[PDB]
Amino acid sequence: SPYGPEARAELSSRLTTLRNTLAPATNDPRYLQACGGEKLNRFRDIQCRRQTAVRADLNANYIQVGNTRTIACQYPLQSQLESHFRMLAENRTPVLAVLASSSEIANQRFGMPDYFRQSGTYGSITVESKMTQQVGLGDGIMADMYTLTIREAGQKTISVPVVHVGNWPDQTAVSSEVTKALASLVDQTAETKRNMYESKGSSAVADDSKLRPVIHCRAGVGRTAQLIGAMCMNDSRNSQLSVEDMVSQMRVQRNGIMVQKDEQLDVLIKLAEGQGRPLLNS
Ligand code: VO4
Repeated sequence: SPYGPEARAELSSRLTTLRNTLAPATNDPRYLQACGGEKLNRFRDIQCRRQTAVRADLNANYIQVGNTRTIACQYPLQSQLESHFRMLAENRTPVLAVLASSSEIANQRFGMPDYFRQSGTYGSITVESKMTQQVGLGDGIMADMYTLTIREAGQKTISVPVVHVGNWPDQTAVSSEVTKALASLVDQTAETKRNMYESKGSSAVADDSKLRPVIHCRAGVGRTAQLIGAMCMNDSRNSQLSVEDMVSQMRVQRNGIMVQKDEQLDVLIKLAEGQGRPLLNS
């Protein structure tokens, strides 16, 4: 079987060789380095590929797999918040999907600010949050939805819709069913906001560095990548993209940890198998 153990075995030696090869070296020129003392990375070993970096002071990357464009990033640190909101607005973010649980956010030791469920002022910017709906995606997983209104004097006000999956534990894989259900909710939400921009004649709709969904969990490599992988798979234009290319592209464009657990990989393999999609190149 193309999805047999032998094949999944081949898939692993490949991705594994790639993970070892991309592990950051001290002052690695392939990765963005923090400066002036301020901390850049949340996890010293989960770094940000310099070439595809969105901003110099955020750990966050522009990702494209096949034809799917997104921005995967780390849960911002308290200090990175003003820039993080700038990246949101100028990207004219169609949808912010946050995959970090409320209990991780609630744990004050983890240093994960509640930037999206509460109003605030971050430097020049002013944010306002408004909860809208709650969608059940299956297996007891819920997604709460907000709208963030970002304002900064002299800039045009931007609204961003957020889909927060509040109960997906770090280091785990939600099921293929919950997974595709979430990929859909994210696309639909993005497609509705993009259309609002389109019906308005914004230039951002023409620019391919803008209007990309932003997605992050805590580290931005596991839960964030399981979702990126599924969004790629429901884009019809991504036909014949193997699981090997998909994963290789996420790793070369952010870091080697992309698709952190082997079970998150497994869900990606199940969705593929169900599409008759290929695992291995050649
Ligand atoms: O915060 V996450 O990258 O799933 O492990």
